Amino acid sequence: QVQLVESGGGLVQGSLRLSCAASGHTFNYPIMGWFRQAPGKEREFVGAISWSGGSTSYADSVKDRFTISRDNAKNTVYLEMNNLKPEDTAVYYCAAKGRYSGGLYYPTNYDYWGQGTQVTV
Amino acid sequence: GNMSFVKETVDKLLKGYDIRLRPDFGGPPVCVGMNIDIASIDMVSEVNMDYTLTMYFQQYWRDKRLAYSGIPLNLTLDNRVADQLWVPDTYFLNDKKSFVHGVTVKNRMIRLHPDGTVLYGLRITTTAACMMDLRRYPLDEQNCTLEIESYGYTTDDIEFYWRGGDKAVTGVERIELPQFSIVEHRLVSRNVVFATGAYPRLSLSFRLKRNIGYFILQTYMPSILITILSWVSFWINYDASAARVALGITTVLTMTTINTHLRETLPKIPYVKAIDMYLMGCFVFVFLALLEYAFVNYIFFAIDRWSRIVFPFTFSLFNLVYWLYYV
Amino acid sequence: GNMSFVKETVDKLLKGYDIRLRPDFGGPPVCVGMNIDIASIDMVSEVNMDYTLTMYFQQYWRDKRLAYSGIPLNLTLDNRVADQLWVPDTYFLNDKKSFVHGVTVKNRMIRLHPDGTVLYGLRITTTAACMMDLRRYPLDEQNCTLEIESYGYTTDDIEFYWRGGDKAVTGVERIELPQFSIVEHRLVSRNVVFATGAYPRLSLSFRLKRNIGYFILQTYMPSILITILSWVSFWINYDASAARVALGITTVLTMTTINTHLRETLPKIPYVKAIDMYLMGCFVFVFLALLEYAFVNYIFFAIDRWSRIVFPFTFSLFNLVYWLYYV
Amino acid sequence: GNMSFVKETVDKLLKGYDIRLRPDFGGPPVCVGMNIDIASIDMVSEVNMDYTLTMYFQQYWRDKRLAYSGIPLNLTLDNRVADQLWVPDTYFLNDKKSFVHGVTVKNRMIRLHPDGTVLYGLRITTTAACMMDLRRYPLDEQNCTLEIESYGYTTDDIEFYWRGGDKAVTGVERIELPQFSIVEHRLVSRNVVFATGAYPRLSLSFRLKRNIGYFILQTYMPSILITILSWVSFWINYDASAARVALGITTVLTMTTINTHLRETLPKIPYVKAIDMYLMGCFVFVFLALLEYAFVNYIFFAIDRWSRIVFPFTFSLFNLVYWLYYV
Amino acid sequence: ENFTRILDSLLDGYDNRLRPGFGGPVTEVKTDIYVTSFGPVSDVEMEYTMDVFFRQTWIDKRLKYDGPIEILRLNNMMVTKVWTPDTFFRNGKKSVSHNMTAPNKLFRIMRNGTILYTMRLTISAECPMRLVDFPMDGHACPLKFGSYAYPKSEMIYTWTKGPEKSVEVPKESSSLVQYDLIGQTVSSETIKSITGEYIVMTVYFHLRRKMGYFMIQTYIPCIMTVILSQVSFWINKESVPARTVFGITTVLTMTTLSISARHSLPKVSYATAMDWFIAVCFAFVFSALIEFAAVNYFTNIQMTSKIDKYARILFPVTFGAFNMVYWVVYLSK
Amino acid sequence: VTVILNNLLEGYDNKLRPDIGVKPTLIHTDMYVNSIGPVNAINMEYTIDIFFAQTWYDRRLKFNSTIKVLRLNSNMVGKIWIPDTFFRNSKKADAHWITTPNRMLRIWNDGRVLYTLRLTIDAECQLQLHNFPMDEHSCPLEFSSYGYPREEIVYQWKRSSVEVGDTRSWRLYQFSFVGLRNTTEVVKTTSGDYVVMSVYFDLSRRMGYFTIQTYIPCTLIVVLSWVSFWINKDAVPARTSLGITTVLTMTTLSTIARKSLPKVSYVTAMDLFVSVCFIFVFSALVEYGTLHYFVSNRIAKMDSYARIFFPTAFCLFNLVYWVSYLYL
Ligand SMILES: *[C@@H]1O[C@H](CO)[C@@H](O[C@@H]2O[C@H](CO)[C@@H](O[C@@H]3O[C@H](CO[C@H]4O[C@H](CO)[C@@H](O)[C@H](O)[C@@H]4O)[C@@H](O)[C@H](O[C@H]4O[C@H](CO)[C@@H](O)[C@H](O)[C@@H]4O)[C@@H]3O)[C@H](O)[C@H]2NC(C)=O)[C@H](O)[C@H]1NC(C)=O
Ligand SMILES: *[C@@H]1O[C@H](CO)[C@@H](O[C@@H]2O[C@H](CO)[C@@H](O[C@@H]3O[C@H](CO[C@H]4O[C@H](CO)[C@@H](O)[C@H](O)[C@@H]4O)[C@@H](O)[C@H](O[C@H]4O[C@H](CO)[C@@H](O)[C@H](O)[C@@H]4O)[C@@H]3O)[C@H](O)[C@H]2NC(C)=O)[C@H](O)[C@H]1NC(C)=O
Ligand SMILES: *[C@@H]1O[C@H](CO)[C@@H](O[C@@H]2O[C@H](CO)[C@@H](O[C@@H]3O[C@H](CO[C@H]4O[C@H](CO)[C@@H](O)[C@H](O)[C@@H]4O)[C@@H](O)[C@H](O[C@H]4O[C@H](CO)[C@@H](O)[C@H](O)[C@@H]4O)[C@@H]3O)[C@H](O)[C@H]2NC(C)=O)[C@H](O)[C@H]1NC(C)=O
Ligand SMILES: *[C@@H]1O[C@H](CO)[C@@H](O[C@@H]2O[C@H](CO)[C@@H](O[C@@H]3O[C@H](CO[C@H]4O[C@H](CO)[C@@H](O)[C@H](O)[C@@H]4O)[C@@H](O)[C@H](O[C@H]4O[C@H](CO)[C@@H](O)[C@H](O)[C@@H]4O)[C@@H]3O)[C@H](O)[C@H]2NC(C)=O)[C@H](O)[C@H]1NC(C)=O
Ligand SMILES: *[C@@H]1O[C@H](CO)[C@@H](O)[C@H](O)[C@H]1NC(C)=O
Ligand SMILES: *[C@@H]1O[C@H](CO)[C@@H](O)[C@H](O)[C@H]1NC(C)=O
Repeated sequence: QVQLVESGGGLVQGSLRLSCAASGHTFNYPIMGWFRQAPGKEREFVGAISWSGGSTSYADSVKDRFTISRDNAKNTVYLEMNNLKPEDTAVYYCAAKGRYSGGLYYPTNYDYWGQGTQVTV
Repeated sequence: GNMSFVKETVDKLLKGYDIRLRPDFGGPPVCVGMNIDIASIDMVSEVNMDYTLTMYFQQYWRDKRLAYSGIPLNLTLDNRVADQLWVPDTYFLNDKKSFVHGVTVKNRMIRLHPDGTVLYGLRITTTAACMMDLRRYPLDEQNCTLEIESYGYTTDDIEFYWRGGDKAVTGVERIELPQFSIVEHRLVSRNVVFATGAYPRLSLSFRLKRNIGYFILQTYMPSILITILSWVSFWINYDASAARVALGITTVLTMTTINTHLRETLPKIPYVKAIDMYLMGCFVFVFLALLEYAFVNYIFFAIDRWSRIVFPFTFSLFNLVYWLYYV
Repeated sequence: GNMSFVKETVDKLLKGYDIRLRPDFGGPPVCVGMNIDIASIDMVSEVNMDYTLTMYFQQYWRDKRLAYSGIPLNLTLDNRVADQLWVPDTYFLNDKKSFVHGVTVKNRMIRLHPDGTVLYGLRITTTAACMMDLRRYPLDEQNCTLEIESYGYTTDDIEFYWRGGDKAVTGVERIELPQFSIVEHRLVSRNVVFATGAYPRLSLSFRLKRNIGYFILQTYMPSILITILSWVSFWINYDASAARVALGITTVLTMTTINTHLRETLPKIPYVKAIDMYLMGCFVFVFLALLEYAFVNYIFFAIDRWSRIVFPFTFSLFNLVYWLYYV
Repeated sequence: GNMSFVKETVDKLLKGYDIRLRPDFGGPPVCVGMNIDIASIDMVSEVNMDYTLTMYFQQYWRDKRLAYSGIPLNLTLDNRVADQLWVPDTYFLNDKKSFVHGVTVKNRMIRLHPDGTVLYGLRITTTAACMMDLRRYPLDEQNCTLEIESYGYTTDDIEFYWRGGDKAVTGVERIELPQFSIVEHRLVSRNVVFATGAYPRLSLSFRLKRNIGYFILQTYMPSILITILSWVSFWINYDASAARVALGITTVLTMTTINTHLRETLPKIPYVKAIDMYLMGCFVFVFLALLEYAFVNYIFFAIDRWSRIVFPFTFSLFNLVYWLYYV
Repeated sequence: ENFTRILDSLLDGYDNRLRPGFGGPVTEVKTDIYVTSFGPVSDVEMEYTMDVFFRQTWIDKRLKYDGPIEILRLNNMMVTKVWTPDTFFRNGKKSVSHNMTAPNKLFRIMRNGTILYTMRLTISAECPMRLVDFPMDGHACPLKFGSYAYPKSEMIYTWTKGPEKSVEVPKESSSLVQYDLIGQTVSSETIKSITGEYIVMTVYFHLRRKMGYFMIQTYIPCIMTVILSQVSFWINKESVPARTVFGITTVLTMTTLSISARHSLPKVSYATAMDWFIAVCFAFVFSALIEFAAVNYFTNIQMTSKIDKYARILFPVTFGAFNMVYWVVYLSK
Repeated sequence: VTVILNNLLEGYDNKLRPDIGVKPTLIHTDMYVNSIGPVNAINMEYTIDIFFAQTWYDRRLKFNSTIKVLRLNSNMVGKIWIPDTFFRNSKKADAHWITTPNRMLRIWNDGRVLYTLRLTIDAECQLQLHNFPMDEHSCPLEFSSYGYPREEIVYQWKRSSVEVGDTRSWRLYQFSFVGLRNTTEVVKTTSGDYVVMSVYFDLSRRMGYFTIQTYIPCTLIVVLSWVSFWINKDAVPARTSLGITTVLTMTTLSTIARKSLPKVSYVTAMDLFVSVCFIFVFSALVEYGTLHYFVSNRIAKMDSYARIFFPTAFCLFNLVYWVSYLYL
């Protein structure tokens, strides 16, 4: 069981840092993916990172603009968003992925989800 | 009874049979039911982060091409007939090395039914990877899984389910691991999406709890006794420089021999284990005990009484924090 | 839907098909696109200078001989049909031992397309050589590569490319090496010229950084504490010949036990590692500390104060130069 | 010269040939002559009680079905023709793991003769069990055999003999075992009776003598020097309680480190080896030497002179009995 | 082609995919085992190796032939063309069928239709162990085999000879190093599964461990060290460096000896008899130095000792009493 | 093109070598050493990865066409005759099959056939470990036809017989590749006389690892034993404990010295140096034992002689030892 809470997302027009805190059996879910769901649209992949190691992967739309870092001791995943654009208005979600859950880009493969912060720019 | 009649029936079934085409090709996906009878879990390796499993793997599915009439019996055929039949492309995603026993023949079973139901059994020994969180080692609990998935057929072509629900896997109670105890096992069915499509997935997971009894006697007890043995120096008179100095280092030497041997049995994980903190903590206490006499010798050429009160107290505090943190 | 119609189509495709001849024989080279999905990197061995890799190896190419019409579907066939089709002679130049998983069947996939495009997937576990520069060990960074090349067909007959560009290789983030961290991976395409001609080459390389945390606790900390423990002899009074002499040798004995055990985990490289310099450096300091008392004893039957100032300073200087040189 | 003429001759020989039937089926047993050319004896393992042998195994027999006329030559055919010919079911009764080298092809030879004589050669690496009597270890002599027997054919159907008598086995002088020397080899022919009948048997045995030089330097010399070093305590004055007590235990500690390491290289045999008696004997002498000072200290708070005379004498007596018993 | 036609006639109209008497009487297979070598027992892996001549006998009326010769001793490749039982070993971890210079398979057909099919096998089977009495313990390693596919309603297994005489293990076949083969017991049972109910033939090999190696490796050196620890009592209390070094360096000896003894036993939660002996020996050595701590501390208050005299008696008696209890309990078990 | 392949295999007998009775078959062999693996001193083996290429003429495969070359799949190899080349000193050799059989078969119009297969070979190299670790070895690699004698198959090196790589990607981490020579010989056996090709690799062990591991620590322990000579003879516990612990130290170092060599019975240079160093520390404590007795009961100035004799003898031993192995 993994509980995910994300915070740090406010309303601006800019550099933002979204943090996702985790608790529970986080080892069984080593991959954390960030998702955003624009109104009237399906949930969209942003970036997936591993708890261990630190290797990163990002979507083409947010490449070289959004960076994600994590620390196992703090058990928190930090998503730093820079050079915000009006297309980035969506409910950002934090999700945990099993070790053998398959592809990163598909939200169905993720088991535990966060509440979802509303960010409007 | 009539072997010729049975022979004609079997030959008719295999006549025109195309192994390249799955049952109900182009139609609804074929549902494959799986049940596993565990024979043993031979090894659990922390260094390799894997476990070895021996099991009777059975698959249930219906093939209308193999339906036969007039014979009110379940035909148990030779295992070599499986090469002439379609079988699911089932594979274990997390396995590292697997084989099918072949003595005295391939441990394979094919049993047909009048309606076209096929029973396909295999005796498989598999080595499956299992990432282990050793932060709480050796007081850790591990979740080792066995991922079952179709390799080429997506959910549109094939579907997996546990035949019998939670009773699909038997023989868990027979598992006797010297170092671990099987706390629980779970059965999970889900769909995994890849770039090539969505594939059915069956997961069998075991929760393993390491037995602490071996490590308490082998590791903790020698370390505790040596640390207590270092406190004997406080009782010794201060003028016995040869005695107290020899006591301090030999206890330090004893800790080194214990410390070196213990860490050889584990992989090179960079994080601090429970055993790692204990060994280094004990090595500090004996190191400080020898330092305690150094200050004594220098000043005299009170501290002893303070150390006699503190060192047992600090080590007790270290143990109390340590055991509460991990238990 | 019509299995007989599909069966006739497949039989027609394989009728007259010559596996000995590549597609477009005598014409332009066939372009083969490759993508790799990494499953795990099981082991990285310094003694054997190799690593074990498990991956889903997929190849994309067009064979006009396999083009079919009237079926608007991608035909996923049994893996045994690959024996009746032409496949590229792809091999790994730097591998030492490789195999294809065969439980419950050969982990092989063949998927045809109406235009003649063939998708050929394999699940391969390979042990590939990786020469390692251990001069900066254990603070070293390694570049382990996987060389992909056609064995018999030159660039005139076949060509390789990464299908998807920099996205051709996925699953790197899933790799969890206890001793290493995947800093970066790169994809390289080039042509290699031999005596028999020029051959296409695809290279997948990983930059590995060794985790220093394990070695700091296991090796450096015991050595530092023993070296500090040797300085305790300076505080001890000069008349305690039994105490100070016993202190010097037992520290020397402690260093020997640490030194012997540590070097057993590495190959016999003739150059000086960072760990090699540290262990010998510490062994010299304890050796000089015992020599320091010898001169003291001989002269008395001042030097102590000089040593008390110098030995901590020199060891601090040794550490400062050491860490700056390697970090 | 005429390849077509040779091709017709070979095709005629294999036409109607039944591999299931031995030559002269239902008649006199076929005599099979065997000669062995030893390539090397790679390993001799005391822990596994087996040795690894590489050899060129050749069999000679006559098959009238393969007799050909008009070609005054010995036809050396491809090794794949052996699959179309009858060969004896020769197997090694005492082997544990054997294989035929297959690089670059199966190391197999078939050579026919006009009269029907067939020469069948194989390059075989075999691991054969060899029970070892380690009572006199490491001054022991071992008799390792290689049992050659027909599996299914009894003496009524097949017969074995050493082709060339005592010269049937060559290359023994080429064997270079670092730990052993080949004293002698013997060839034995006999018939072994089982429940299924009597079977022919050929036995090749080697008498191995272990080289004592390595163990004398590695084991005996350190033990002797430590035991002599324990006698130094007798010279030391009785008031040097710290010196003599430290001398006794450290010699005991030295013996323990030597004793533990040495016994790791051998299997868990319950009987007393020559090395086992020596290590324990030395450990008793150092144990008694420390006891000798205990009685001294107690009485004084004569024995020393008695011990100075006795301990070297008793140890010399122990060595004299030991070496005479085993040499 | 006097015998070639006979063999061709037998294989003509023959289906190897159907057991003899298919759909009728239960096929009976008579099996006997000849153990050529009983390989070493791996305590760490809880497995044992064994090389056997596994012989199977059954009657197949489809292969009846009329000929002058009673028994047709054929070649091994003939086996694949006919039906053979699918016997497998349930506890076999890794079994290898020898294949050197020929498939080591014997195949004979008699005129009555009786078929003799023997194959040389190397078997590694699971042997769960209770090491509570280690090293003074005995084990009964089993060997279970039966049909993988055909249930008891289609094929059954019976011992060719009597159950006692069917499995024969010559004394020369003993390749054991640290074990002694007391004997074997033979039994047959039935098991149930989702597939069906099958006949299981079980062979239990009773093994007794030889404690001679562990006696010299561990027990004797530990006893001497404990006795060597009691030597410090006789040394005068004035020699503080002598008696102190006596205590600590004996703890070093026990620490070194403890590592070697456990260097081969597999890790188990329970405590073995050898582990109890070392722990008590370690405690005795540890207590001996603790005793001198009291002697030195109280003689400083005073500043040929009464406390030593009591220790000179209690320690030999307690260690002597412990040994008698330790040996009597485990030898009786 | 398909017609050409069918005609070549039609009427072809792979059981007969080209020119079965006309003349011995001449085979040109070429070897490209991809890398030399680790040298296993314990098993006296060494791994080598090569691209073994063989060229011979088979006039049964002549075809008249404008292509002039036919690059064929590995499955074609089983159809035609292939020389039975085997490695005489190989223990475990394998041909890689991933992803496909790593075998090449090219046929020219004039009948010339090129057959190249990738091989990993664990050859046998009898290491004479005298003068270890300063020993130098020449590991051979011998191959020949298994069944065809010199009257039927004759091998011959090409003008580019053995080609090595960069010699820097090679898996040699203990030894150093210093030489390479190729030889042709005829070996007479029971079956007949066979042409045997041999390739010798000269390897020199690098002593850097052992100097730090054993030579330097053992030397320093002997120096520590000499420290007892300067300590006052009245300090009986100090001098006695120093000698006794140094002997214990050499015991620990002696075992680790031969943790890699096999159980050879001859005295290697590494073993000789350790044994001599063991004597020096052993004699140092015996010197004090003799000195202490006479003093407590010329000889009285034995410490002065020991302060000169022991350093001189060990330095004299090193002078003889290093020259006798590094030179001569
Ligand atoms: C070892 O570690 C592994 C991996 O972390 C654990 O595996 C997880 O196990 C849990 C159950 O304990 C699984 O949770 C279940 O997933 C089922 C699958 O759902 C997927 O597919 C459906 C469609 O079929 C989708 O709708 C859905 O979104 C998912 O994509 C669910 O069907 C289950 O739901 C049931 O229970 C929940 C409450 O838990 C109810 O709310 C539901 O109504 C329903 O009754 C359930 O959620 C999880 O998927 C597993 N993950 C993986 C990666 O395998 C092992 O449990 C663990 N073992 C041990 C011993 O620790
Ligand atoms: C581990 O170590 C290996 C080396 O052993 C590293 O691999 C090297 O990676 C670099 C890139 O980082 C490679 O450099 C590139 O080579 C390409 C190949 O060009 C060849 O072929 C073309 C024809 O197709 C010829 O024209 C050309 O002369 C070469 O023969 C080049 O095409 C690349 O050029 C591109 O980038 C340069 C700038 O770098 C531009 O100027 C060009 O216009 C162009 O855009 C490039 O030069 C190098 O070849 C690789 N070496 C090997 C041996 O493969 C791994 O990267 C390393 N691992 C890690 C993690 O660092
Ligand atoms: C390692 O250990 C093995 C096993 O002990 C030894 O093998 C034995 O070797 C001896 C010879 O050294 C063998 O003795 C000989 O046996 C021959 C076979 O006899 C059997 O078969 C004949 C029929 O062919 C029967 O009549 C007979 O009863 C046996 O059943 C005999 O033919 C030999 O006789 C010859 O020598 C004797 C004197 O020894 C003369 O009196 C005879 O006239 C004749 O010349 C001989 O008896 C013995 O059988 C072997 N045993 C086994 C089990 O193989 C190895 O020799 C040994 N190796 C080393 C190096 O130590
Ligand atoms: C123990 O030892 C025995 C005896 O050596 C082995 O049994 C033989 O094993 C080999 C394989 O190693 C078998 O050879 C294979 O036979 C298959 C079936 O044979 C039919 O087809 C051939 C060819 O047309 C006919 O000659 C024959 O009459 C049958 O009609 C073949 O299909 C196989 O072909 C494969 O390889 C070729 C060449 O690369 C390819 O072209 C094919 O596409 C295919 O991949 C192969 O020839 C042989 O039949 C076995 N004999 C018996 C009596 O069983 C055991 O395998 C061995 N066991 C172990 C564990 O090592
Ligand atoms: C047929 O004869 C054989 C001869 O050995 C015998 O073993 C077998 O039992 C006989 N068959 C029957 C059915 O009696
Ligand atoms: C060895 O190889 C060289 C390569 O140039 C060749 O010239 C020489 O003839 C070869 N030696 C023999 C004996 O074939």
